Amino acid sequence: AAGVTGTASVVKMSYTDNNGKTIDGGLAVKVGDDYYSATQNKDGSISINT
Amino acid sequence: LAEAAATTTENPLQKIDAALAQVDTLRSDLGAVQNRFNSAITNLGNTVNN
Amino acid sequence: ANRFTANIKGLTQASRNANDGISIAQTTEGALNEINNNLQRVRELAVQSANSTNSQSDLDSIQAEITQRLNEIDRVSGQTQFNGVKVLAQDNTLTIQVGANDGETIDIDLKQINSQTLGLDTLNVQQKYKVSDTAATVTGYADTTIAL
Amino acid sequence: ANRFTANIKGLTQASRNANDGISIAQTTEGALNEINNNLQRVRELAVQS
Repeated sequence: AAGVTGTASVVKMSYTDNNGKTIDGGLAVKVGDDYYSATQNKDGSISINT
Repeated sequence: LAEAAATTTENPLQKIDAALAQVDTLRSDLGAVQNRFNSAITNLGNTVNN
Repeated sequence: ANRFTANIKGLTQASRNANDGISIAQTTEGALNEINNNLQRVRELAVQSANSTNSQSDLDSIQAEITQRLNEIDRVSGQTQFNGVKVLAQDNTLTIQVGANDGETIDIDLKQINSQTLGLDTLNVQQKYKVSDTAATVTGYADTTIAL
Repeated sequence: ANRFTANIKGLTQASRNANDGISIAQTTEGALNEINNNLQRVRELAVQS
């Protein structure tokens, strides 16, 4: 509906800093090279943040 | 409620430091908002006098 | 004598008008003072950020305070008003009538001041973080209104 | 003048509201401080383990 032309998947995010240390992020919906952030319902079903 | 630990917890120190990072991030936010309030109050005083 | 009285009334009211002018000048100056203090603090932070020992979390904190200061600047810019006239929201000219005749007037110029007209909206000290992702395969179920 | 009076009263009340905000911020930060101390102790013990 938002007109994003691609396939979608659900992923869990991890970040790194220039020193090589790591931290964890939330859930995001991946569309090829582009990411969107997501939340999970009480049932494991997924929604994208808006 | 705290679920019962079934096994020994690996990489504990990473997790503890992640928690420390959470805490300090929140403290930073609160300090910043305090400073904003100080500025707002100063402005209100001057405005009222004028 | 009647002419004299007319001029006397006019000049008295003109004195009142000028008083009004001083008041609005004072109000606007007062606002600008706090904006100035905010900018001082932001420069302090900018100086602090350039030190190469800062870890990226520290840059995040510094950017947090910078952003809040800028938001406060915009708040003062948008909200400040005097007798309904929003002094600092827009560029505009005011004219005060200080004599008894046409054009015996004084002008006050005013400017829109905020993060945008100061060219500081893009102020950011954050270094790029590195981004990776992993496949969170959620097996699960939920019901939909469509009937059986 | 009446309009000015309204503005003055409102701004005074707003000042007091801002004070309330500062107070709640301080309270939260203090609790966070105690929590930080506890976490430090836990990290120390984890190292010792």
